[PDB]
Amino acid sequence: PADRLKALVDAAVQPVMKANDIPGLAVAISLKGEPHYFSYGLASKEDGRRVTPETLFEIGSVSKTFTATLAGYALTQDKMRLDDRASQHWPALQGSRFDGISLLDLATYTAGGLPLQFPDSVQKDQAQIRDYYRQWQPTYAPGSQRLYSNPSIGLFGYLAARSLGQPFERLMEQQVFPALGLEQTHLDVPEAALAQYAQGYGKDDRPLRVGPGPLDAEGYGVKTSAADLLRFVDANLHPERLDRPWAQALDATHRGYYKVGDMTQGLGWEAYDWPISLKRLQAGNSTPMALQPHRIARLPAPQALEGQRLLNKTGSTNGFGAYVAFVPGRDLGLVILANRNYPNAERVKIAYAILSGL
Ligand SMILES: *[B@@]1([O])OC2=C(C([O])=O)[C]=[C][C]=C2[C][C]1[N]C(=O)[C]1[C][C][C][C][C]1
Repeated sequence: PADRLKALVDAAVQPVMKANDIPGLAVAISLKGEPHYFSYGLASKEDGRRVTPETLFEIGSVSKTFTATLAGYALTQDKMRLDDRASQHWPALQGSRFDGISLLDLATYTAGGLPLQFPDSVQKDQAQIRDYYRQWQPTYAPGSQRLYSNPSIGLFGYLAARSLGQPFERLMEQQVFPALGLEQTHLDVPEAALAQYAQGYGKDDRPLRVGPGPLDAEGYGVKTSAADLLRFVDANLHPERLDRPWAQALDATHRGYYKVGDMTQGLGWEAYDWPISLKRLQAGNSTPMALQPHRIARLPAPQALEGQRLLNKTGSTNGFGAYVAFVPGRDLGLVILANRNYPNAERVKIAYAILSGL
């Protein structure tokens, strides 16, 4: 059995790796509560380090699901509410347009046209981050247009930490990751763990690791391994396995709020009906969904993302490419971590091939 699944994953991953020149890749699969890991290639082409289920990858915007779990905790402890105006949790923003923007709009990228990235002139400094939001003028009315945005959900995470009374980075290290049982998950990789930190590769195989930037922790900062990230996936498949406060914090992120095409937007997670064709799942994770605006169709009420559904999230840095997906009704979870930023369509292709069947 374990040899037949290894042959499936190997048939799913190996062609895509060679086709995209991916130096190293790690797959972690959860089925019926049983873990399975599959390692391919090299974490470092220079020093010949091989990929293992403990290899640390940059998961990029998959971090947004962790940020959402943090926000989920604040909501369950009644320190904030999704319809709260943004400037309520940051007095410096009072008098700016964020007096009429809800946290939900920020969490779900519908504030009114916040861009993908902070301007290059905005540095990792609170005052510059403050000034940026203070002078920002909307392109659209709130809650009408989705524009994938790090400033948007980054502010969402930053305000969640404020409502809790501590910085975002500290709350993650000392509460979230320990509460989720994650010891191989970091925002700032300890010096003792750097040996497990895979090298990233891009155009011309120039080495690429992520550097500092405004609200980087909230938007795309997590580094973890396939095994540790699968622990997180399992925690999403079985929130009851955690203490009550953190079970409710994960269930909070399993709530859909509006649709765009086949994709239902939750907190961090993006959901699809299952089964669904590969082309449609690829279309939902394609570049236009990240760089271009889209009108939304709001659901009459929060829709639980449970049952025959596929929750997922992509993640890309300059040198890494991750994809996470799980299916509640099937009790199946999947993690694909790679040290090259290769097309999301290819990430979904690997995941879809594996999911095909059982
Ligand atoms: B994030 O990784 O999500 C993302 C994706 C995706 O979902 O796969 C695709 C294109 C852009 C983004 C934005 C996020 N990534 C970053 O902001 C990244 C930019 C380069 C430097 C490190 C952070």
